[PDB]
Amino acid sequence: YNLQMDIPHAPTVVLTVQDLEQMEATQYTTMLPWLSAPATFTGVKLSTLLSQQYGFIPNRVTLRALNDYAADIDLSDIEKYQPIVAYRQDGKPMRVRDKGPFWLIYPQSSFPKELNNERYHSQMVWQLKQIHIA
Ligand code: NA
Repeated sequence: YNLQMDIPHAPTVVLTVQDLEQMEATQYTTMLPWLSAPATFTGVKLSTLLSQQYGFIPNRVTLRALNDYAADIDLSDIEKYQPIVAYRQDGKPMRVRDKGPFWLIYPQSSFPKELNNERYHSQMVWQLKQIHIA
């Protein structure tokens, strides 16, 4: 249950949950449609993860889940809202058969009108296992 990142002119990198824990941590507290109460997520900013593995922030990346659901994320949204690849919810790891080990989280509660809609909910890929340039 790792995170495969496809790199254009370099080998595909396989990141573990430990690899993300060793990167700069960001925490967001937010409500989301799948939660019973707001939760605090700990993760690495997608911008940080992409720059450290691609050496730049691409125009658009595709995130793919365990079940092959795929969603695209745009540079503008990465810059404006700074979503995180979460690896911890309320300080605990997320079970891999539920939404773990990785879940793309936007800080919905910090930008309610912009983010609380299906346009952004559909980008919050849980059981995240692959990233590639779109
Ligand atoms: Na969508």
